[PDB]
Amino acid sequence: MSFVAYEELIKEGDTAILSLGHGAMVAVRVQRGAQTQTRHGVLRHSVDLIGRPFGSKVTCGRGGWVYVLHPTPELWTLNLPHRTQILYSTDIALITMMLELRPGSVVCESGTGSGSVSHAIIRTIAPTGHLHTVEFHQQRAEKAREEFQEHRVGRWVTVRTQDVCRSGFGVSHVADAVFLDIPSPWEAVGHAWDALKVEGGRFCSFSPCIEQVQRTCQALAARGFSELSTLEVLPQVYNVRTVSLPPPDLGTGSDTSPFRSGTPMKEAVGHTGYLTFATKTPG
Amino acid sequence: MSFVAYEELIKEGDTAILSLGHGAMVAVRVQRGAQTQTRHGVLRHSVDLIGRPFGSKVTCGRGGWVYVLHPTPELWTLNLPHRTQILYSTDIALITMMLELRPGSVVCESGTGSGSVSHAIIRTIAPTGHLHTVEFHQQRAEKAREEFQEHRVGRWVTVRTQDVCRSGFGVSHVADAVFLDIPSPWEAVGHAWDALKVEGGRFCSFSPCIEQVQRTCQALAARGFSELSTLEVLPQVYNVRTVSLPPPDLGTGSDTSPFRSGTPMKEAVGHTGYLTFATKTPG
Amino acid sequence: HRIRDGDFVVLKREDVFKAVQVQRRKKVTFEKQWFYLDNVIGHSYGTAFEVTSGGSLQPKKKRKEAGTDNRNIVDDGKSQKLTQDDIKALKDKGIKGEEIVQQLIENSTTFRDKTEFAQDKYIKKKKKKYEAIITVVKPSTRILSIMYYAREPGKINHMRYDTLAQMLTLGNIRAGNKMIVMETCAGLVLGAMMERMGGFGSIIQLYPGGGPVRAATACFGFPKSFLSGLYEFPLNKVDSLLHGTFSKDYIQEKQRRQEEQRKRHLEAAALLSERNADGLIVASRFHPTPLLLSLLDFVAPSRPFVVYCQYKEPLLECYTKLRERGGVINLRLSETWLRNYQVLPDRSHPKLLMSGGGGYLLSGFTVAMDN
Amino acid sequence: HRIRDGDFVVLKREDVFKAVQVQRRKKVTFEKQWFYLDNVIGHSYGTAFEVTSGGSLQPKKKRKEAGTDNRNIVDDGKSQKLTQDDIKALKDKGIKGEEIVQQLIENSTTFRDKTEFAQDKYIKKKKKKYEAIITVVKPSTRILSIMYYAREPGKINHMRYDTLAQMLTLGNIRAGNKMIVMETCAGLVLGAMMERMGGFGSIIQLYPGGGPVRAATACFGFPKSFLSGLYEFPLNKVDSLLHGTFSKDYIQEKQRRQEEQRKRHLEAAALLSERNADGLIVASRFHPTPLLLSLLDFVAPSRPFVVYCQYKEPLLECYTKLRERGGVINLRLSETWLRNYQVLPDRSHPKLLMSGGGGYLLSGFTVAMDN
RNA sequence: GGCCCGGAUAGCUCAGUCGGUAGAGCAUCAGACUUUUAAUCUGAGGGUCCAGGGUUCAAGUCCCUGUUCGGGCGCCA
RNA sequence: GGCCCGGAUAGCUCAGUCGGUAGAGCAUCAGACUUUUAAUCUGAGGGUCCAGGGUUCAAGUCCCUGUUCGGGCGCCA
Ligand SMILES: Nc1ncnc2c1ncn2[C@@H]1O[C@H](CSCC[C@H](N)C(=O)O)[C@@H](O)[C@H]1O
Ligand SMILES: Nc1ncnc2c1ncn2[C@@H]1O[C@H](CSCC[C@H](N)C(=O)O)[C@@H](O)[C@H]1O
Ligand code: NA
Ligand code: NA
Repeated sequence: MSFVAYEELIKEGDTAILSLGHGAMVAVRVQRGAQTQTRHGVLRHSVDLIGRPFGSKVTCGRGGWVYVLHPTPELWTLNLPHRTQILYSTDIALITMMLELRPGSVVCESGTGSGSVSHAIIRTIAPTGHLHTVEFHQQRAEKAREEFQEHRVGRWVTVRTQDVCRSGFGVSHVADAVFLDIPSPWEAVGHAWDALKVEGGRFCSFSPCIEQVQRTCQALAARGFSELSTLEVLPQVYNVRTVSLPPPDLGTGSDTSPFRSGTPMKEAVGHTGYLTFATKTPG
Repeated sequence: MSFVAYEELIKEGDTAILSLGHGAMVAVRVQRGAQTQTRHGVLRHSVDLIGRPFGSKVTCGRGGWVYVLHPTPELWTLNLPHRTQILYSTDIALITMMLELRPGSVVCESGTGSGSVSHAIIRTIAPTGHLHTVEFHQQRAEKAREEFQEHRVGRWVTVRTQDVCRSGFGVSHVADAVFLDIPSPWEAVGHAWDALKVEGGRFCSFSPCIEQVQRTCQALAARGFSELSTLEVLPQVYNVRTVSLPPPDLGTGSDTSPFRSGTPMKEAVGHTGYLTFATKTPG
Repeated sequence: HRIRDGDFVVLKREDVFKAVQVQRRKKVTFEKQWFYLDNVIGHSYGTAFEVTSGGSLQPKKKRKEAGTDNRNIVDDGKSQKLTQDDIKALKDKGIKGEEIVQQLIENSTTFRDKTEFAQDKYIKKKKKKYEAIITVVKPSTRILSIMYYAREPGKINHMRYDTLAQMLTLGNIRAGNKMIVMETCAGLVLGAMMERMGGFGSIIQLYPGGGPVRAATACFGFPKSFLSGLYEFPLNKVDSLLHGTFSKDYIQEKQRRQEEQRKRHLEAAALLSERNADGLIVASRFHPTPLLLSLLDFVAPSRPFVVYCQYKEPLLECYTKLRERGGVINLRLSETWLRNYQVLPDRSHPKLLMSGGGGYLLSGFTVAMDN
Repeated sequence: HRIRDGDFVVLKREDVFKAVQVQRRKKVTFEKQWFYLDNVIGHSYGTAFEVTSGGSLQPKKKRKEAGTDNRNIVDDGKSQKLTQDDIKALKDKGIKGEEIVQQLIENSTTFRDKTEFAQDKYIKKKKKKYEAIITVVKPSTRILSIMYYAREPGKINHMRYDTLAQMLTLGNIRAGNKMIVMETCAGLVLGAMMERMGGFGSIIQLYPGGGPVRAATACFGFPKSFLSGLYEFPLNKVDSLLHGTFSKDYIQEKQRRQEEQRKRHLEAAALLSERNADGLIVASRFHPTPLLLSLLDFVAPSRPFVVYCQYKEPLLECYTKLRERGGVINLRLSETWLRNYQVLPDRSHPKLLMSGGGGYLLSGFTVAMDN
């Protein structure tokens, strides 16, 4: 930690990410006297973690070992406790650039959900920016506040428990960017406009279904939004393997040599959602 | 020719396909006394084409040369005169298999358009099948009849000039398969059902817009169609090139060797249309 | 036409397929169940079924307040007011299933507070588990190619069904052709070619080992008439051919097959020697490059050939090698991506984009050689 | 905030972008036209414009019978009742353009018989050609990355904008970091990193040849404050560093730059020697494998690195080599496919699927070495 | 005493600290072969992920419990 | 006489009979260098496809005409 600044050494209260081999991993809250069990053995925090530098090989128990990684939003996204379906880093990367997020940006978000996007945004807009996020589910809202304090990023984020479609984001004409991940985003387009600065800003909505996109685009146009774009981004991941196809027996007694290939981990890439962007300008 | 049977030698009336280098090609109607100009010179049919076998290298004029290929629906699709946008062989391949087309199949189609799909179907259902196609544009309908006679496949196809959405396909309870390529296919779903055998058959509709698909699926369900599936197939074509990335100069005085790569011809693959399939069964 | 005993058949539940041959008093499993197929006869293909007591019964072909938000929906874990033990009782009691659903709904405190869509989704999830409906359909390349890619993709070198379709089209497979095929895809490609040739023409199958695999081919339920034009020839004697240097009670039955097989192989070698084939189709676990360079010699000019490979790199070499050899034109290295869609009112979107594991194709046309 | 002279800026018409710096009385071209930018000032970014006499004028931000079928629509070629000569007159006369459209419509016999959608489409086609509207927007990574991929993709090794976005995220680019970058993408990657670092931290740019390219970087319009943390160091002296073996009136100005550059290079080499960098970003026309194997040594443990390559094969080798060297974890070879959509009432569908020419990424985290 | 962690698809049984779970073995069957209540080699057939519930947007890389196999900690949660 | 075929994007000018048109050259500019009204080497900046019309589904791998560059046929269409 922190999530917003690299530190050399592991300390109490830190969220650490353990790599367990393959690509499997688990997140851990470091506390004195605490123990964590893994397939490679046990980790006693007070002696095996605390005081030690990130990126180190940590021997666990019966000679087993693990690597400990410094937390990042990307790693957090892959290890956080789901209270909702979340966005993954591929969609988040595109959202972040297309919303023109940077240090100092003021951002409004709903719904907070499980905080995957929230942490990414905070990482990007720190140290001078602020995130005003909204979640109308009391428990999810509070669980998010807890995590933000645990991760020491409360300064850069305010969670408001309310319905974004009736009561808005809780701020007006302060935001450079608005991000929506809710079932009925067309009912929030007006508040997004109100939340964005008068001088203008950027808008993005995430929707799984094309009918949600259609309604969103209709509402954006009617309210005065411009530069409407709807995109979908699809990740493909490859395994690096050496393969050798056996030569055929034609009866004969070079052109059949082994090769490196990049094969997809999965035969199919799924659909998360459509991303609809737009711009607010005066006039 | 024919389109339905391979023949060794080129003869008058044949549609021949000339390969002009690269992937460029042109179709030609072979007639005595006729001449065809290409970038590699001139072809005098009576002596350079007629009597000669397909697959041969044909010297043209100033030492230039060309290859002459036997006609197929796939080659025809790439060289036919557009009177409409047409379907290409990738969509046609999927349509053909998913409609379960085979020799002896009876097929209904609208709209005929430029006959790209028509020729593919005829090739597939010959010698015992028949195609009942429909086109409500008089000129396109007649131009299609002309081509079918020129290509000597009239036996296997009947073109009816009428509105498929009011008057149907011109047959009832005879078809194993129905294919639609029109702007308002949901208005033809009833006639498709009527056209298909009572014992059942297969249905496919091609639509560029998702709203057309939605209406089509709604109509299919209401009429009693089953096994509804909506698919999109996207072709990617690769150029085979050898590339070599120059080593960086780090100041030092193997791991930088040239390689074969398959790179896409285009940086983007376009959208033709959605293909919606369904099945008709009694009950 | 209609279902009958001895018929090869395909069973379908949701999107899951399994092929079987119908036999009186025979036990087969399908997605965690046991069937007796006897009862499914005289019924038309497309008919539906349900299990009961080990036997299948013909069922019909066919068969409101809600909330707006989940803002107050909590995961207590105490929403379903019946137990994991109570639940078995209903099945152990062998009740329909639709009622088990209705019961689960009625005993869900949250159901009424859920959105209409969330409700529809809750039901669909339950029906899928308790309302097991089996459809019986007719074998076809469509169904069998989709079945294999889902059930045994390794047996067919991960050739996706859209890729198979392209091969049939690019190779202009049709009635009357003399086709050459070299397949280790369980006979699926062979069968697909046979469907599209409809008994007209001839197919010469080159096989490795002691014989050609035709497990999938058998699922098609082809007439005997389609066999007359079907030939086979060992792949290990190909080089000889292109050089012309090619030659208590069952022991007799073994002598019969061995000589009747010898015969059929001599015919096949004659047909190949004519070097006038109308196309070449290759889809195997072997490296394609040498197969092509050899097998094309059997193909006539102005004819299409298509080579499948699960991997791209091998087809890059084959492309270059064909370019040295000459005798080909319009070489095309291709791949197809396939996307399927969920189309429902207010709930429309793509599901899966199949790519990279559907395979690659190298296609072109033969031409005359320079001399 | 608002537009001003000297400001770096981006012009947009439809989806086409071009970057330029504003100057009083300066001529620039854009999609077949000539501008004088003087008139575009005091206006807010997002403002629109039209050409007139070589000068741009501020325009507003904003500004029915039909047929069912084309069954009786014929392509006579005689539908538009005005000539290819008449048409120039309207322009040679310098009329608005909207009227040229209205005129073309009025003189189209078929327009009224066309579908509403066909009509909307006819108009859009005409407006696009006669109603040239130019928007002036603020530079950003979004806009500049999209511009470059469309206008000069070769300059950035065909790195698509979604791919650039992934690199920024996978590399956890943020304020405070000490970042190392090696780029031959005209300074676009450098600039994107600089936008996300907001002047906090440091960037060390390794360059080939006689200096680093920063043409794109300049389009961003960064404050001088962002330069204090920006360092550069020649790539040809890297090996020396990892071994410690590293050392009439303008002739003076040349001596000043050469020594002030020597200085800045010594600082940079010091920072690198600390081997405590927070990340590594590589995107070049050079083979990546040796770059990585060398440059990682400057990176601290538990830090992300991302390598771009227009081609996959080179990243396969680099993957294997990193696996021999060790010192890395969670290696990931990735690619992103991008699809854009047309969203209109009753006319919704995908347009283009960008794939294969957007590039590939190899990413992972550093770890401590075994000893 | 308990707690923590990881598994469960083919008739049976397994599967890697590289982001190694549609990959196999056993057995069975076929071909070839010789040594024949049969051996050997080669090949083939066989796959949709244990059960139940809850829950996320109208996309699960989500959660709980049960059964069972395994790893670890220690009488502490 | 005409007919047929192929081209036109950067300030200018080009681009392959493998299904070779976001690939270059000239020029310009910068760096280095020496030979300095400047040369040389290296590198960099510069791209959305000639104009007009018609037309396909609500997706152009569509068509016609004009300008201009080029190839070919022969007084025939
Ligand atoms: N009208 C509304 N106002 C505030 N929150 C809402 C809302 N409608 C839905 N939500 C909330 O929006 C969330 C969508 S899940 C979003 C997950 C988030 N993008 C992530 O990456 O973590 C849910 O938690 C839901 O409670
Ligand atoms: N209601 C209708 N009845 C008959 N034809 C119709 C029709 N509506 C549209 N069409 C025709 O359908 C055609 C669609 S273009 C179809 C092209 C065809 N699939 C091919 O590959 O060649 C048009 O020619 C149009 O005239
Ligand atoms: Na098992
Ligand atoms: Na030019």
